[PDB]
This record gives sequence, C-alpha cells and structure tokens, in this order.
Amino acid sequence: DNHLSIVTLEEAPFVIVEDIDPETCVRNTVPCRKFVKINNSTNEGMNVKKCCKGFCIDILKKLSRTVKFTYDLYLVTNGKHGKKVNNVWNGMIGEVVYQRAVMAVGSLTINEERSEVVDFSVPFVETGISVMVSRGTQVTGLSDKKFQRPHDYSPPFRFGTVPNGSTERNIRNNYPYMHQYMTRFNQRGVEDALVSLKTGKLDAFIYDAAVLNYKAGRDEGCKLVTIGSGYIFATTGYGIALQKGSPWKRQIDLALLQFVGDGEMEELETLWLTGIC
Amino acid sequence: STRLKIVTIHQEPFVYVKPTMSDGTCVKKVICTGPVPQCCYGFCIDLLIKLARTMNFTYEVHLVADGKFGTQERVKEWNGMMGELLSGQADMIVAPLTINNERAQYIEFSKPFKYQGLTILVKKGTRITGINDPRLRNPSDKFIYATVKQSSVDIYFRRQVELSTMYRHMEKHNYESAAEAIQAVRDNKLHAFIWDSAVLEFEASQKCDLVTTGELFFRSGFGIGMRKDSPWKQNVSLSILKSHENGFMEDLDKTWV
Ligand SMILES: Cc1ncc(CNC(=O)c2cnc(CNS(=O)(=O)c3ccc(F)c(Cl)c3)cn2)s1
Ligand SMILES: N[C@@H](CCC(=O)O)C(=O)O
Repeated sequence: DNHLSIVTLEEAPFVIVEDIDPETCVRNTVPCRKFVKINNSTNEGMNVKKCCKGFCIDILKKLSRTVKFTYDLYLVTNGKHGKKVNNVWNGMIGEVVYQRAVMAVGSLTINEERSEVVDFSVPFVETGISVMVSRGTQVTGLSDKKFQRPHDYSPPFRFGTVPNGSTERNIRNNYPYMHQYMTRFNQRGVEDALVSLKTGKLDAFIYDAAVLNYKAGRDEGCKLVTIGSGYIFATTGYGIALQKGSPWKRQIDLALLQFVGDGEMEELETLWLTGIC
Repeated sequence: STRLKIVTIHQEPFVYVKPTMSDGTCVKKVICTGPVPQCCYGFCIDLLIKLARTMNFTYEVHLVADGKFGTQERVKEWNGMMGELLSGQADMIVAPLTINNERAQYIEFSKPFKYQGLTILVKKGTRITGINDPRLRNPSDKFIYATVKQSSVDIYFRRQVELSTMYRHMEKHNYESAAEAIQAVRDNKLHAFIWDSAVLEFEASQKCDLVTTGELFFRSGFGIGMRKDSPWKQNVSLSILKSHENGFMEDLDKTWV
C-alpha cells in the first residue's frame, strides 16, 4: 500500500502530456499512462505510456517525497474532471469514488456535491468562475443582467462555457434561465472557446478562473481579459480528491500547508503561471 | 446535548465589538461575553448564524481572554483562541483565523470561507515598493514596521531564517491588537502595518488617510477552527462550500467588506 494509484487529467499549465521518446520520460516529466481503445466496439485497449508535467505534477512529486509514497500515474478516459450522471460519477471524481484511484491530481475544482462522495485536500490553487471577453465590455459579471436575462436585448449576448464541469454545474443550480440559454453556446474545450472569442463568434466565455487567468496572461497582444480585472464568483480551489476516510488525508494537507509557508508554491506559481500580459 | 462554545476575536469588519445598552441588549447581533456582556456582529457573526441553522445547533459567543489569535510558545503551549479551543474553553473558532501548517497540526480547519492574503498598510504619503523594500529588508529604527503579536503573520516572519531580520525589528514593535496598530499608523509613529488584506484594504476604504501597498506578497485564507474530533467538520466545510457557490458568501462580502 506504499504504492498508490493516482488519476490525472490534462489541462495546461497544471497537467501537460507529451508523447514519449520513440525511451524514458526525461526532464521534469513523470511517466503517466493512458488507456487507449483498439476500436469502438471491443472494450479492448492498450496503455500507451506518456510523460506528464505541469503545476499539479510537481505538486504530486513534492508530496511524493515528503509523504514518502510511490505511485503510478494514469490519465482518466471515462469523462474528464467529473460529473454525476444518473447518480453515477465519472471523470477523475468517479475514479476515486469506485476505488480505482487512491487520489486525484489536477485542476479538480472543489465544490459541495463532490465533498459528499470524496475527501478534498486543502485548496492549493485559488480558482472559481470568471468571465473572459475580448474586448471592450461594461458587464459587471455573472450577476450582470445580460447573463441573467439575455433576451431582454435585441440581439442578446452570446456567451458559453465548456459543459460537464464545476462551472456549468454551478450556473445550472443558481441561474436556471441563464443555463438553458448557454447550451447553444457550449464549447467543446478551452481552445475552441478562445478561437470563438477572437473570431467574433462568441462574446464571453465563462470558465474556471485559474485557467482563464493563465490564458489571459499569455495572449498575443493582451486582448483576452477577465472582467472585474480578475473578479471571481464562487471562490474555491483545486484540491487532491481522496477516498472518503482516506488515511492519506493527514499529510497531504499538512505537507501542502508546509509548501505554502515554506515558499515552494511561489516557485511553481512563477514557474508555470508567470504571465506576459 | 450542550450548547457549542464559540470563541471570537475583535477584528472588523468580520467581528465588531460594542457595549450593551443600559437594558443589557444590543443587522444580526448576538450577546458575547468579553473582558462583561457585549455586542458582536459582522461577517463572521452572520456566518455563524448561517451555520447554526444549516446544522441546527445552539451556541454562546464569548471573546478570547488574552485577546490574541493563537501561537505556540515554549514554557510548548498555544495562546490566543487556539489554546482555548484545545483546552476545552471553546468548541469552535469562528473568526478570521488564518490556515497554516502549525495550527492545522493541532486543530481541524474547515474549507476556507475567505480567500485573501497579506499586504502592508501605511500612512498615505509614505512610499514603499512592497515587502521587498530596502526600508523593510534592511531595516532601521528610522522606519518602524510591525505586525500583531501572537498572530499568523508573526509565525510567518519567524519560521524562515532568511526573514530573521525583518522579524527582529518587528519583534520590538509588534502590537497587542490590530486596532492599536492601525491607528498607530495614523498617529505617524507606526510607519507600516503588515496584516491580512481583507482587513487592511477595507479600512483603507473607510479612512482615506491610509493606503495599502505592494498588493498581496503572500496568500492566506480564513477557516473555521475546530478540534480533531468535532463531529461538525464534515458539515461545516460542506456549508462553507455551499455558501461560496450560492453567491451567499458574496452577499456578506458586499455587506461587510
Ligand atoms: C493561482 C494560485 N493560487 C494559489 C497558489 C499557490 N498556493 C497558495 O497560494 C496557497 C496558500 N495558502 C494555502 C492554504 N491556506 S488556504 O486558506 O486553504 C488558501 C489560501 C489562499 C489560497 F489562494 C488558496 Cl488556493 C488556499 C494554500 N495554497 S497558485
Ligand atoms: N475545474 C473544473 C472544470 C472546468 C470548469 O468547469 O470550469 C472541475 O473540476 O470541474
């Protein structure tokens, strides 16, 4: 039990996956496998061996040293971060719920409905829900009327999100009319949403605050901005999702809290989230 | 089977402290016993009241005796609110208590109900670049800066040997409470106050003679204080997480902060 099964999900700059040397994972990368199907009828597949790096990856390494545990790393393939579908959890959350991963590492937002099924560590990356535009807006935020009641304009505002995450889960519970309006503007990923913003097809992109602040700081020409100059709704953070009652809950937080007072979270903050804009 | 004993500390805008009227009574106000029945209200009090129904429990608020947050000093014992929670005088710390490593080793923090950080408060007209200003890095008794005694900021400057000198100049100038240090900056004998931004910049928004500088040089958060065995931890954290999502913590931030 000194060796743990750990699940992760790719989302720059926290978890970045690159193809391996056609032999080992070099530099600051850690070996991480990904179950890839053979075809779309058989359940048969193969674990392709890749290399993972980023903010949450080094966080895993620092905790791997201080807490003294070995691990294998694997990318989630049934979903992404996690969503309760027909009272069944998928994604990284589902991997911990059904005892296929001892802990989950990555840009895993801590919300209330997940803490009912898993145990979250201390938030080590502040995040939430922010709005990204490009550019020239006077909207206050999500509580701005234009998101609340879109059709009170002719034309209404065209804003969307990437579904099945903690962001869409929050807007559905809080704003029923806004949520059913955003469904036509749902983006398949963060890269598609940025393209839609700069091409004029999308007016605003509602997503995780930490990722938006990262993408806004690395924009060519400093055109993507988060409104409020960085305002965040439903403030929370990324957290290591563990089993409910996990005996590893006692050091991960104490060692993460150590990383804060030590001055090591600052390094990875200036290592991976240093912004040009 | 018993009322929960709530320990709080005077720290506006989170917790105000006012005296009872001649009738013995006092927005949502709760009678708090402090060094004497007093009146307490604010951010942390509304949050305590919101916790008390979500969980359906009765409580009694009383201020901390020594008037401190809590640090571990050698005779090792905890002072401030930390000691009262560990000794049994308290069952729950509802206050702007900073979550750090040393405190979490003994008590159980809930998920943070307030995300913020550390900044520097100065008298408007005094210019320092930030925490890395030469008047703070290489200090002199010409420029006086300090923090609050027996606080989390005091722990932050002493647990790193590189910050050993920034700490020693403060070691002689630290104050017993934040309120004394803030007005001391107005009287121009405290030149800089290093404290949490949730308190400093808010008071800079009400007293237009002080200004916060350098923005945040270190991030920290506020969590509910509980012992290792409090059977409310699971539900306190869930209530805080739910309070963050439903835009309700945001209501308190506009109401008080
Ligand atoms: C975008 C980024 N945010 C944070 C990064 C690096 N880590 C921290 O600053 C940090 C600081 N303190 C703690 C523990 N206390 S806490 O109250 O739980 C808390 C306070 C403020 C925070 F911001 C977060 Cl996340 C959590 C954890 N983490 S990088
Ligand atoms: N970080 C989110 C995914 C992105 C989002 O929904 O904003 C989660 O863990 O669910």
